[PDB]
Amino acid sequence: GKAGDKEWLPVTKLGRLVKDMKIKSLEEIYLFSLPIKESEIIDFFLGAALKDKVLKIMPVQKQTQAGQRTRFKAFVAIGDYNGHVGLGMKCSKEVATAIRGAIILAKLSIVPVRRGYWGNKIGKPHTVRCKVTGRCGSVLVRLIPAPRGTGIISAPVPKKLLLMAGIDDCYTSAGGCTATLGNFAKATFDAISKTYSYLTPDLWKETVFTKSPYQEFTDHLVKTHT
Amino acid sequence: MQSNAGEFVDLYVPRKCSASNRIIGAKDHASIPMNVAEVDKVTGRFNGQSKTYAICGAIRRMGESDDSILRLAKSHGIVSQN
Amino acid sequence: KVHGSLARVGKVRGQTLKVAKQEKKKKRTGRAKRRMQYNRRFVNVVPTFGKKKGPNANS
Amino acid sequence: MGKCRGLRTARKLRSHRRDQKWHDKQYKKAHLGTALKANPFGGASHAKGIVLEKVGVEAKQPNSAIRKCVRVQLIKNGKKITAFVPNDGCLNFIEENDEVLVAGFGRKGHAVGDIPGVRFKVVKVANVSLLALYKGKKERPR
Amino acid sequence: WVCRKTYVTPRRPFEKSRLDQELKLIGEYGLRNKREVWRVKFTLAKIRKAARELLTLDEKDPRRLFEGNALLRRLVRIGVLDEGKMKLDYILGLKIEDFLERRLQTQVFKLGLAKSIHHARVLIRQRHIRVRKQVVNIPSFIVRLDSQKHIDFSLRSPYGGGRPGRVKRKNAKKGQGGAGAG
RNA sequence: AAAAAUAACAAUACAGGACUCUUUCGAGGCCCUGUAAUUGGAAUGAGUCCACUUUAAAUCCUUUAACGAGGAUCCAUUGGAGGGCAAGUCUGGUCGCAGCAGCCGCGGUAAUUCCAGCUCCAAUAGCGUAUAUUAAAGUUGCUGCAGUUAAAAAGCUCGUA
RNA sequence: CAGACACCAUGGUGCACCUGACUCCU
Repeated sequence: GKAGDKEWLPVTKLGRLVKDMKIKSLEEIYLFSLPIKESEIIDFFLGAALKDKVLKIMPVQKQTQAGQRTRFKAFVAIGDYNGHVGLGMKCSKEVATAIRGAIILAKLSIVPVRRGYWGNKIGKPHTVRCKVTGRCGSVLVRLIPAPRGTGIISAPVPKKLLLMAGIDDCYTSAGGCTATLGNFAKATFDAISKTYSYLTPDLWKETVFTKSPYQEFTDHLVKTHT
Repeated sequence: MQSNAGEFVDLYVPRKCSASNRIIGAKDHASIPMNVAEVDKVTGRFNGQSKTYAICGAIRRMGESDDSILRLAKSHGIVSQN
Repeated sequence: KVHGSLARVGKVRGQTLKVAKQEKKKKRTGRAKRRMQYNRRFVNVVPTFGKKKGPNANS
Repeated sequence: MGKCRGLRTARKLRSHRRDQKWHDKQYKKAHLGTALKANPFGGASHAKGIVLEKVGVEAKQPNSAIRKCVRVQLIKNGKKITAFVPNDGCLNFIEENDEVLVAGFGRKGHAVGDIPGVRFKVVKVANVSLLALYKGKKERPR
Repeated sequence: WVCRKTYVTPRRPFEKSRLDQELKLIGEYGLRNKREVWRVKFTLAKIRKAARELLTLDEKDPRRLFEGNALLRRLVRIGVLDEGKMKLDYILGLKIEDFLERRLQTQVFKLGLAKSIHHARVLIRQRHIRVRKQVVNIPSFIVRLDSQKHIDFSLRSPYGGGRPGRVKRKNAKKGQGGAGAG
């Protein structure tokens, strides 16, 4: 018999507006393009379906004056299957410390990915709207959208990553080094945050340049500091 | 980014800029609005609503944002001596 | 190098021996074997119990 | 990269691609016929041959054990080759002049394991299926 | 003269998540082996791509229409697809198990003398049923709409009506020699 | 190459998952599925077999009177468990031996690499090997390679094709 | 920043090892 607890603490203007039901979703901050230093803000908003994936706990080491010194380089990714994925890397002396560290680093680093259609125009997005790509040490991970029923045709490392996006229909073609798998996923993480980065003609309709809910709530933000 | 006529696919609409015609994305740092107060019209005692202007880090890291809001606050008003 | 003299053939096989294990119930074949493999692994009791195993793991 | 590109350069890249393709190790020796020439397979899938001698090979380091190969001259090929003997306790099934069905082992042109120069194995010792001999499914009639 | 394979082989040999996923469809529908999984897996990859190519064709093409409206009808005459949707976008959304339900086996398990899908494959294989005026012995039969309206006892199944072979007689011999003491 | 068998099916019981009762326990409670003793009707050709059939004659096929399953059956295999690579941090032996191991590799005694047992996995009337070739391979790069330092700008320049 | 500077060879071997859960029931 053993149980865990949670206590909220705001360290910023956001986490007060998080806890006071003024900011209700990451989608606001995703529109607001603001930093987040509290992974519990994410846990305040979703707290569910955010699949933790311990990719590789690889033992890396440095030689010292007395023999060597090693550490566990754990690769823990987060994501719900909805258009939001994350990743954490924790280099700890233990495994589970490097796991549970990179769990929370995955939690804090969850990002939105922009899903779309292949040649479709309706049907609640199933792939990307655009061929996206990314490199991490010469390993180019290019993604190509597919129509429905095709599947995620990938190496097994981006196949889980495209799964966590909800991009269920994608083609791959990768060149580079064949063994460095952490550089595979880090190059793959470049392509999926690139989905918002491509300017669609649907994205030519520009916005009203929202007005910094620091300032919009700065009187409500008066708790001990505005 | 929307789908079929009334149906919206994207999770949100990311912000933009007027200085590089370029979007402000998801968690982009030094990617900020610029709220400049409407000060009123010799009667004085500034009128509320600040004029907003979204600035990305790209025009910031290229050091463009000084003339950019000068192309946004002088050009659109209101500012004395202009 | 150049050497070509054999020393021991079946040295470990002459000291490691075998038996057989008879079917109390048969090795079912083809159809009802592969049918049995799904239903035995899940619905006997329906799986509610346990973690951290393979089907042969002393692990 | 680095190339000419125009509207008459189909004549160029027809010459340019193949002549660079000749630099490939896999493209050259396979199209020199040397794999047929230096090795008895390449022109065969299985090839039957007479056992020249049984060679009890102490392995060059690493993997300290004794390999215990066999040396074969093929019939279609006539090449005096040495094939590795798998199957613990079944070098005993081999004699000399013990006609065997030989095959390439796993490398199709170079040495395997801890042992240099041996790239072949025997499928059928005495042409009576050493696999079935090691399984006990056959006995050696010779 | 001409033959072909009706099953398929993936390029990954051991993908255990898939290998136990294929164990599901056998246990969920009563299949022989993974070949019965791979048989419909052989078909459905071609079905989606045929749906894909006709979708990428220009409209009002007879090779898109007259072939496709056949392919619309051929998928609806068997009742796997319904033609209330009837476009290439939804044909990209079909699956294996839509065909497996339209097999003869599950419809025997859905309708008739099958207690199990072990049992449902047996009633076809041991020919207790007639789907028409037809002793039908193939469990992978995949049926049509009218086909689900004439599945009966066979007249070679002596139980439920039929000429005796040697088995209800043996089951009579279970009471006339199994109980008749000779 | 095609179809796809070597038996289901309940009953029984347990082992429970909802469930209902119960403060829960526990009981009731099926879906059951393994396993039990079994089977119980219920089957089926795999057969055998009159017969009709078949075709040049046949032949097989299908048609079949009739027979042909409660069990260890009418009784599937071929490959793998050191990783890659699924499934033995099994059990025994062996002790860098014997062997294994495409590759990365075990074995030098408390062998997860042997050799076996057992268990498991894998496909399956096939499965495995050999060799061959196609992809994977953007390691021939037309799409679409790389050429400072990993392979790769000629010693430099004119200069024709 | 700005005083004086010689030869000196060799040498060798195993273990850095791939996941999560908290019904101690107090």
